[PDB]
Amino acid sequence: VQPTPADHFTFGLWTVGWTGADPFGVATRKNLDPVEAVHKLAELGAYGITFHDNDLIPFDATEAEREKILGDFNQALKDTGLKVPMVTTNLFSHPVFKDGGFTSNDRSIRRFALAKVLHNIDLAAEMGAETFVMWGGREGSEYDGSKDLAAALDRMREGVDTAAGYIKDKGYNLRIALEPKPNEPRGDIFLPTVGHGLAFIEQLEHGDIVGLNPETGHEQMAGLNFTHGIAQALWAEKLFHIDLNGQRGIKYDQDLVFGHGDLTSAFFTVDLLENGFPNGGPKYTGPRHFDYKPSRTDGYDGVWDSAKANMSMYLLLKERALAFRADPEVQEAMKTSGVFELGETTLNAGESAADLMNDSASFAGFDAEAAAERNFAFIRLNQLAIEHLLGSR
Amino acid sequence: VQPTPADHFTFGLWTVGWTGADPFGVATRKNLDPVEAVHKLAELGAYGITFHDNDLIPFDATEAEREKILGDFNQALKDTGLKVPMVTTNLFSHPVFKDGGFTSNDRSIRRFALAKVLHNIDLAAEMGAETFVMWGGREGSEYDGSKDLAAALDRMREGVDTAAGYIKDKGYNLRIALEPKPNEPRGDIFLPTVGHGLAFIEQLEHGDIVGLNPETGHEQMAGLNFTHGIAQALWAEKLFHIDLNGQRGIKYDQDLVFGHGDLTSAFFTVDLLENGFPNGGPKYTGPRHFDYKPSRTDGYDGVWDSAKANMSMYLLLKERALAFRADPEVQEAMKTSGVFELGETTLNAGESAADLMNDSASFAGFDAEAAAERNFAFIRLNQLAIEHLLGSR
Amino acid sequence: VQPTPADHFTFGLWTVGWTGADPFGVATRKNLDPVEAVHKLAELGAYGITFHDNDLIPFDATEAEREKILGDFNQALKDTGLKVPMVTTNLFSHPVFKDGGFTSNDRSIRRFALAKVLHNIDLAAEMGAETFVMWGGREGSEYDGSKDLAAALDRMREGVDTAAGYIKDKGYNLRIALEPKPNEPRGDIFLPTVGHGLAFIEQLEHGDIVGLNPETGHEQMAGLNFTHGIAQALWAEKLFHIDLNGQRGIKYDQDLVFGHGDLTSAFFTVDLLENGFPNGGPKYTGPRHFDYKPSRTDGYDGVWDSAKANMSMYLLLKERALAFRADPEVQEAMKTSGVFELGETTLNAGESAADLMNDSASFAGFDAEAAAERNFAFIRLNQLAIEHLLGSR
Amino acid sequence: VQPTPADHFTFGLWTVGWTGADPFGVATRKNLDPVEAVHKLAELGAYGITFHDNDLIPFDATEAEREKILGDFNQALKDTGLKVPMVTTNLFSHPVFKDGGFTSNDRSIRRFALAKVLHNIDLAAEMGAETFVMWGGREGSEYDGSKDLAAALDRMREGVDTAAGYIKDKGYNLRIALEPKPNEPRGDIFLPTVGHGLAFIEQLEHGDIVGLNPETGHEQMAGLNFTHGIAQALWAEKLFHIDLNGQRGIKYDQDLVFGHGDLTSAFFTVDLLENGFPNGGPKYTGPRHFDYKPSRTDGYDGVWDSAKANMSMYLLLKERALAFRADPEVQEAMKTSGVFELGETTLNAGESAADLMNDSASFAGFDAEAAAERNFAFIRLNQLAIEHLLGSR
Ligand SMILES: O=C(O)[C@H](O)[C@@H](O)[C@H](O)[C@H](O)CO
Ligand SMILES: O=C(O)[C@H](O)[C@@H](O)[C@H](O)[C@H](O)CO
Ligand SMILES: O=C(O)[C@H](O)[C@@H](O)[C@H](O)[C@H](O)CO
Ligand SMILES: O=C(O)[C@H](O)[C@@H](O)[C@H](O)[C@H](O)CO
Ligand SMILES: [Mn+2]
Ligand SMILES: [Mn+2]
Ligand SMILES: [Mn+2]
Ligand SMILES: [Mn+2]
Ligand SMILES: [Mn+2]
Ligand SMILES: [Mn+2]
Ligand SMILES: [Mn+2]
Ligand SMILES: [Mn+2]
Repeated sequence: VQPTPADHFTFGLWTVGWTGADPFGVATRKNLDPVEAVHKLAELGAYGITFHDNDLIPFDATEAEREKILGDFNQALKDTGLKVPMVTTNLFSHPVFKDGGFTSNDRSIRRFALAKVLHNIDLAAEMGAETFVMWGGREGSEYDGSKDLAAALDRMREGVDTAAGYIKDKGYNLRIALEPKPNEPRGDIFLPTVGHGLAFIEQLEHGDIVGLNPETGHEQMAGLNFTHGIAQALWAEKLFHIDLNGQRGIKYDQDLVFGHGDLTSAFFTVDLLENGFPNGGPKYTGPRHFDYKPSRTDGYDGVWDSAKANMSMYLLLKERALAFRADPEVQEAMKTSGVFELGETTLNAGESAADLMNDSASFAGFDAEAAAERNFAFIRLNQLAIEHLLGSR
Repeated sequence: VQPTPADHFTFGLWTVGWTGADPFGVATRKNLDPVEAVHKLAELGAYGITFHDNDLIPFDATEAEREKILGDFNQALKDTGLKVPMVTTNLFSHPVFKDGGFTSNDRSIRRFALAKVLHNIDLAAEMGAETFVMWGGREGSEYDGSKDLAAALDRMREGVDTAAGYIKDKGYNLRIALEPKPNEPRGDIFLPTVGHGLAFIEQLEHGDIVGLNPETGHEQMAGLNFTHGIAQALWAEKLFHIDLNGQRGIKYDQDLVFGHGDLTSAFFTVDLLENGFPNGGPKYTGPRHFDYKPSRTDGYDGVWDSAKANMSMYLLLKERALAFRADPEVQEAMKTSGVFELGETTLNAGESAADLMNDSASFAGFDAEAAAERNFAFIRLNQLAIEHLLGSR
Repeated sequence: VQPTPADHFTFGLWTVGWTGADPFGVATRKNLDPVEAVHKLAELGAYGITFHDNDLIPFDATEAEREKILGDFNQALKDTGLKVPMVTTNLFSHPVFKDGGFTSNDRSIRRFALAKVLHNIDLAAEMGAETFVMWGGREGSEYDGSKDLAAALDRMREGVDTAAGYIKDKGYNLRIALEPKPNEPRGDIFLPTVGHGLAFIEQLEHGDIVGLNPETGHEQMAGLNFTHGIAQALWAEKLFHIDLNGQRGIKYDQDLVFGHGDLTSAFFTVDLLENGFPNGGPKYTGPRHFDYKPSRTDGYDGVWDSAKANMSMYLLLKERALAFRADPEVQEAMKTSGVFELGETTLNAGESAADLMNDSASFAGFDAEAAAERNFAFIRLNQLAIEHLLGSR
Repeated sequence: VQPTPADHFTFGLWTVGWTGADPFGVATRKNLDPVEAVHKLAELGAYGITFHDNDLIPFDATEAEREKILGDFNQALKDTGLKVPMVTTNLFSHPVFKDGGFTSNDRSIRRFALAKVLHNIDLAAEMGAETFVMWGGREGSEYDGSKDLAAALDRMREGVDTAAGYIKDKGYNLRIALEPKPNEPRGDIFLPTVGHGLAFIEQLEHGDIVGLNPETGHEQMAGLNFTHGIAQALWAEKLFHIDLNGQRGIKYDQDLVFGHGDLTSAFFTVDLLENGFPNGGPKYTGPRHFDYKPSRTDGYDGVWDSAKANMSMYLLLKERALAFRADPEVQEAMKTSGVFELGETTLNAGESAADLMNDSASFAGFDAEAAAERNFAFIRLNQLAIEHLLGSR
């Protein structure tokens, strides 16, 4: 292992700072000081730290307290060299956000959420963040008639497009990244998966600077294939940031360390981030952000153990995935299975729809029964990936 | 109840024609003749019938057999007055489609699937169908390294855009509707949910004539809110057709009658189709297609019972949903909950992002603690919908 | 439908007292005085109230304080007539319980947990409770090597049999009801479904006074049929108590009002509680207790509304379920479908295994193809159930 | 890793013989001769073979035919040395079984089903099988009013105890293993998880020779922890047989190769089969049987590859799991985390309930806040497990 700043491992302040309060209990750990957080993270090899406004500045802080807090925060960063690649806003914890921020049924709450976002964009720019994340955790319902579903999407669009136009207007060097989640805390959250968030961006006025922030556990809560979903985000040129962690099944958001959930899927997620596609195409080159929470049963030694473990897991997987694609038995297994063949266009250069209809050999004279005998050998190809993952090859 | 042709209830030939073979067993019923199917459906009050190419014409039929089959098929339609509003292609049952049609790793299978589609578009136009459905049931994988994920999306786009351009080229009065499904028969299917299919259409060249065909059970297999998902399809002006049925949970595709799954959700799905949105907006005005399968434990009297039951359920729900929105106690409950308030824009006419930042009353001077006391009364609003559904109000 | 004490509607103090704090936010409501809870519940028609030791008496309460609180609560009960049918222990909120109470890895903690339970049994006995519920919420793990799994079950048995032995020794009229939950707060909880609960009971020294307390949402969190699960509990004569609420899918514990989740499943649970089994069998006669949470979006008028909605939902489903079984049309459908034939023993009186194998009629000359023609008509029977539920009959 | 008969790897004839037909398509492979299956499995290192009556002898086979087939199969076994450790009955493919075998609503069908089982017990006894498996796949319903649920369990008990009584009367060395499945082919299956299976067993007249046959994918279809479920079965001494395969989430039964689904859960099941419980306890000693299906995409080279992959996966996980527990670092972590402390009884020898309540140290003066400071370090122990699994240690 041994991580270093060129690995681009970023951690949020609320991950290691998570004190243990869940739905059935109180915090099991003492609050973590943010200057301490910076120092410890930089000592482990992180490249940067991210935060929610209220993670650093209390909802209630006076103007004087904000500047005291920020001064110490900026010095620590200076002292350590940590960057601040992403900033986000808390629009879910205070009781006023109980029906949402942007899609709140109450118009005056909608304005208060939008103004909270606009000011946070100014702090984002001041920190040097390149990405502004939006997780609409209270946007949704428990009951289907609680909302006008079309109106709720117009209210999401107005917030996002107002914030985008403000970036554009001030010339900040920022992009917005929406973060999908199917449920929790709302029974149903608007833009529940990667797909829904991607579709939504194409209806915006300022869509050009809006992309996604997929999170491993979140798509797994709908039982979806995380690698498939980020592949589609990537393919669309919309993969602006990523949140890595672990989930074991369809249940509450667990936020385990990356690799302590669905292991095989974590492997293939690292193969796509690191290696990209077999035939060539787009590559994700942003930071590798860890959005997890250290288990409440463990003390502060577990908090720092857990932060090291995110980084170890990703470097271990990376290693096995570089060996796997490099392996000449794998390259030949891939060629047998048609992996490279999928990269050839279906139509010949210049062929038209009529052309192919009239080509006797692709339809009228085609031997469907003989084409069906092909052994794709997908099981053998899967067996080679796992043996590479078990460090057996 | 009593359905009639202006209700626009359509049924596929494979629904009532489904003989009972599942994964653990053989058919429990005798094949159903398609001319018989037409006659029985028209006697029950259906408006039209849909089919998959191989539902009517065997994979193997000679040219002479196709014309014999079609002649009897067109006469029956003539004799009864049934329309053929949608046509689809089978790209999943024959062994050649074991890795897909359009995204098959084998290039020669990809061409054979595209040519099967092109010819089926010609038959679609000849029948008077307005919608051409695409369900990519074998497009996917069991193993994550079986495919180049970016290449698979380029191969889906080439098929869909070739077929779209062919419609455009021939001037057919047809639209393509993609049908999402998360898994089954593939471990992971490409375009698994409504969101993924919507996003995918915005990357097409001929996107303008491509929309969706959501199916109740399919989004429920990812645990998603069906009403939320069709609302987003509707909002985007992409809801071209719909498949109605029932699913009880995350498991194999059940295809129960509409209303024999998640009942409350079926109610709200009928409220959106029939009533549209509380504040006004788009409306779905196409056919109400039933994609279900009569339970294998029941005989042919159950097949026709089951077909009547789809229609009864939808008319019963429609009735309760018209009474519910008409109810002045509901209208007032809605007004209390902020349902109409969500329709007001957040920003005042002419207000800019800077304006709102500088409005002291929406941020600096806002009383967050007092705005948080609002009783949204969503529980009471839900209680009134259910009492309307139980026929208690 | 107006509930009367006769109905046996019970509520926990923690249900209407839930303040609204979840994993992503703070409480939206002020604390509820217990005296008020009791008077309010008495005015809505409740039969009784239930609590957890610490819902009433704080963890750190001095003796003078405990005494005061108890005097206020017993006063309230005397004034209103409410019964206290069940009492339970909080073995999950204090940080000491982060790895469980009975199955904590630390033995000193296991001893405290058990001491905490014994004292609470004393109190339960003084309040006149007939049921003692155990919900082991922190018993389990996030990771598979965290526990010696055979030892976790011995530890569980030790605590549960010590509690049972103490009851018996003291002569208290109390029975223990175990409550399953598959996950949350722990990634995996021991004794996760009704089945595991019932199995464990059979390995107990004192299993005769140990039974189950199934909760609607908890079985639905694993996707199981709640009506099937309570029928196995009844069939084993082990249905001691029941917790009713609603759950809309596989996700975090929603604790919605009973009937506000899966509606048809609620219909059929009410039928089973009220009508018993179609061929006869045991019947459940305890409290109809609701363990739900008033959505956090709602203010105090919402709290009493939701409390009320639980009892109306139940009464409304009861009216329909009684009508359903009293309908002649329904009885005829049940007979046709073989619902009373299931009650006839397969063998003849004094017919042995050998006698049957040798009966030629049942095996060797049985006409399987003819027997397979039966039209069970399950679809039509389900249609009739739903038409009774929608009150269209 | 090369399997030897010593390993006890068993395979069903139906596993490598699966032809590829699913609900959406026809078979992609030709039928497998049983003689060949036996010789092929013998050359890969299998210990034994298993079958369903009709996998071998067709439903309609004449006596001369049955005799031939049996002569060919016994020849093969004599030639290769394969054992036949388990035999089962097909009570699900023929249309007669559309509502179940033992719990069919039709009594004539219940009698046939039971006759079919008795005859198969005879055969199982002649083949030298030690285990008789029952998988009640059609036992259940799609709709909640289809069954009298108490009567369904009496019917189940009647069949299972008749089969058990017959074994005992005939003096056969056979034990019955019940196999749970939550859904598919039926919407809801009776005895859906290990827990329900174990519970039912305790109501049986002859439960002493009746145990369980859990299948990896089946418990994962309800989202349960397979390793936790088999540990309860072991703890009750009721783990008679096991079926290994892989499942990637809550969906249709995938029947993937063991290790090709949830990898860490497979690691920890292998640890439990091989290392037993950390503090000691019962150990499983039967066959390691694989009930999977070679993906239908793959031709016959894929079939033998997949058969082989099952035994390599298992051997590879075994090597890692043995190394994991033998590591000193791991043993130290286990001790710290309190894995051996769980094995110490909570009470002291001859310490009663009263003695404990009165012990001041355990209750009244227990320092809960100090006890809560323990760092269980479960994260670090899980990290060590995964590093042994990836072979980076
Ligand atoms: O605990 C929290 O603060 C949230 O879970 C976040 O981690 C969100 O998932 C989102 O990434 C940023 O708001
Ligand atoms: O059984 C089938 O023929 C399929 O399940 C269809 O019903 C698809 O869902 C799709 O709508 C049309 O191909
Ligand atoms: O909210 C709570 O305090 C708990 O969730 C309980 O309600 C459990 O569900 C159990 O029924 C009683 O401990
Ligand atoms: O494919 C099959 O024939 C069945 O699914 C079986 O394999 C069951 O899973 C059970 O283990 C044996 O009846
Ligand atoms: Mn998360
Ligand atoms: Mn996140
Ligand atoms: Mn379907
Ligand atoms: Mn469909
Ligand atoms: Mn609950
Ligand atoms: Mn409960
Ligand atoms: Mn299986
Ligand atoms: Mn099996």
